Amino acid sequence: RYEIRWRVIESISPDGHEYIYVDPMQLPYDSRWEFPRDGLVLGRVLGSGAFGKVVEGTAYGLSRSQPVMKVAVKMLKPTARSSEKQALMSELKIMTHLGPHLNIVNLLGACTKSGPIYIITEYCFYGDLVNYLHKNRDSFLSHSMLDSEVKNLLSDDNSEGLTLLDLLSFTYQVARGMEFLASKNCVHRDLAARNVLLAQGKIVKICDFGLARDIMHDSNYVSKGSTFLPVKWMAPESIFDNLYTTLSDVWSYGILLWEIFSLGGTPYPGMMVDSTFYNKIKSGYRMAKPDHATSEVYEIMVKCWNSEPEKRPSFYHLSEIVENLLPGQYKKSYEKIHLDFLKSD
Repeated sequence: RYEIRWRVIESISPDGHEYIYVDPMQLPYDSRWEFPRDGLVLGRVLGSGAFGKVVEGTAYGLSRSQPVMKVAVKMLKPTARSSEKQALMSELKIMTHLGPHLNIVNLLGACTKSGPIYIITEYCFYGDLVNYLHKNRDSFLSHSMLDSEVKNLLSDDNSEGLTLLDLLSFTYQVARGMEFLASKNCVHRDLAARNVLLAQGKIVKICDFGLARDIMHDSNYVSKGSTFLPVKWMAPESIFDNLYTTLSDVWSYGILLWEIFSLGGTPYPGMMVDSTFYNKIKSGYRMAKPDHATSEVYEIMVKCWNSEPEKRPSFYHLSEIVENLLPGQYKKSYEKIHLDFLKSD
């Protein structure tokens, strides 16, 4: 029972109370992704889950830009239920269908022929945002101008105490990653700081890292109908009407920003998901401003949490809003890094 959460919308009825998602099994596997298994050496486990694991690795000759390249490798357990094996190929097909973006964990290649299915993806040095914000909590100082040279350092591996600028950078980058997925009509459905990784250069990449987690040991998921749901991140219409769209992704984005600007805090602190939680959300309960959010940032969270989905801002517009909260130089740096990424290989 392992499947990627992400869905791509193929059509909507004219009303439209009916979404049709692509069946990923119906998509093609471009065999040009295939990479020789002997070009790949596996190393330390990054995370292990109920159905498989993600492992650190080195790929030789996979990339022209980096002939010796650190990667992350997604794989199933040997027990390998067959439907699961298809699920993994489906994830592969979806990633090929979406194409690449700076701010997602990108597909780099696959081993699908003789042996267990491997998906080869970008490796993210700093791991997920939750743990990263935790580890750097004590070092956080608040203090936003290009002249300082603080702005130049942000999108680099240089070492300094965590700052509001960093938090805004993470915010901007998740918005650009989600603007990309939204432009492909891809609905994430599990957007949360745990599904945001941080890579070399402090580049945030959105992913689904569920394969590396045991859902049954994860308190952030609540059982429903034989499934477990990230309830504290879910829009009301997903909770009550089972409706998942880009607009419910925007709701999750607001929850994610709360995670960010509370330095890795758990949403709805001290509030367990139970009958009185659902009633409160339904009745319009929203979180108060986290300690390190500016007023402009909390205003963004509040907008994402509109009870009326169509009144929530688009990820394109969120990107613009956050861009104006950042120094002009930062957008300049991002553009250069965007271009370098696209030129890679």
